[PDB]
Amino acid sequence: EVQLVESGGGLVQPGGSLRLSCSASGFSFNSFWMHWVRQVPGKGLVWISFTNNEGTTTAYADSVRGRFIISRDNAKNTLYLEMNNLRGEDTAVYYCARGDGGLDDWGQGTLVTVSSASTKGPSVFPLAPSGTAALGCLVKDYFPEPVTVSWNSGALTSGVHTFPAVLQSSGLYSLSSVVTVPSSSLGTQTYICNVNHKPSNTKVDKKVEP
Amino acid sequence: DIQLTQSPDSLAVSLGERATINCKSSQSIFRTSRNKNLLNWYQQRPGQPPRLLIHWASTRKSGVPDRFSGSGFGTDFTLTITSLQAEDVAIYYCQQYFSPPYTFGQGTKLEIKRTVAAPSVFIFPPSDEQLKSGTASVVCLLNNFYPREAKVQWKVDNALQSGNSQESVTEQDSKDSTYSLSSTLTLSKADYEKHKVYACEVTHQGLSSPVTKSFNRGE
Ligand SMILES: CC(=O)N[C@H]1[C@H](O[C@H](COP(=O)(O)O)[C@@H](O)[C@@H](O)CO)O[C@H](CO)[C@@H](O)[C@@H]1O
Ligand SMILES: [Ca+2]
Ligand SMILES: [Ca+2]
Repeated sequence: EVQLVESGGGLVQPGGSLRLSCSASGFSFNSFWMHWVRQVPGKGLVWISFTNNEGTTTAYADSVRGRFIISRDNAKNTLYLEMNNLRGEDTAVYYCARGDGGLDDWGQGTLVTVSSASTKGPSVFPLAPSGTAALGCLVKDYFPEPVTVSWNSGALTSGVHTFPAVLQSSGLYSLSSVVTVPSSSLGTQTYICNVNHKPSNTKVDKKVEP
Repeated sequence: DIQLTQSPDSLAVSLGERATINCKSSQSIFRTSRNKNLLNWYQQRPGQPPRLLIHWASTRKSGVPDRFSGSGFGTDFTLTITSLQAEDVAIYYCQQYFSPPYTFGQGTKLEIKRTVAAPSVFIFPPSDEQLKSGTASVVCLLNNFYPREAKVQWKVDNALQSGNSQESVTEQDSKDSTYSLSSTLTLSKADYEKHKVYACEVTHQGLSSPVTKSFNRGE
């Protein structure tokens, strides 16, 4: 297998509209109820809406009723959420889930950011290394979230800590990603952080060295 | 609308011990015709989508360890986790599937209590590339420590800094149950060049006395 893939999320002005999609595969889509659940970054799960098998029975949370519309296209294996008159309180990761005994399968979610702030790509700075040694990358001054960081194209995973982003005094986010390595490998092994800030189309591969 | 209240909001339980998490519904969620209590339990690990554990209050989903079990009736429900493992670090939610809106409880954040582990401390000067741009970010890393509580004090030429740093902490590691923390001191290129000694002093239960890591601006 079951795969649920949400799309359509992004930065939108307050009062604006967005349409989310959820692609389903590995099951008989038309045989199950489908739900939308949201989660404000670092807060709890909030149920938003559901539809029965044919889209003839629908319901919504009190804070979204009259603004959102759930729908499904059974022939195209797709679930939708039309969101209108968006506000700051609608900023969240939106998940689609297949209903069975409970909400059995969930997608990775799609972030919706309701703001009048501009998209801005980050600057990527090295955190130069000094037993084991630490090095990393500082991903500074971007908006909206999220940024992803991998090391050596996903080959270096051990000892990697990618910190949660922090909102700075400026209103821009910043994050660091660090890795601990043997001081022995500082000459023989190249260390590159692969940064992607998809919201601003910014892809940076930064080589970190002494 | 049915309200679900979980208790406690946060819980710290030792490895190999039993965790008890409560969920109370504002009204009954027993569907007589199906003879089922319509309560679900989810585990949401750090950075991941929720995972359904149990449905119909006591029916465990296939592939979920027998260490997880649901119990209760009508308005009082319980999630039990026996022989707590490091990978159990997550926020746990209850949800009613009785009548719309299919509401969730507020979540219970489960912390895995492990032995004390002191942080490994590292300091990073601002890069030359950043310094060209007019700002200096000085980073202090506290790696793989337990418990969460840690004091990070910045010192610029032995003068203690306050109000010019920000911290970020990782979620407990799914394998070793530790935390890592970064503290970033931000100064203008002008203020950064007016000083020599940049120090990060760390206080933690695992350290007999504070560990200070420093660098000289020029060196
Ligand atoms: C609450 C619930 O379990 N919903 C499930 C539904 O169950 C229907 C409706 O339940 P209830 O509101 O009457 O309590 C139930 O009548 C079942 O006995 C029929 O399967 O079946 C659908 C699949 O058709 C699933 O997608 C959906 O999660
Ligand atoms: Ca506790
Ligand atoms: Ca809810």
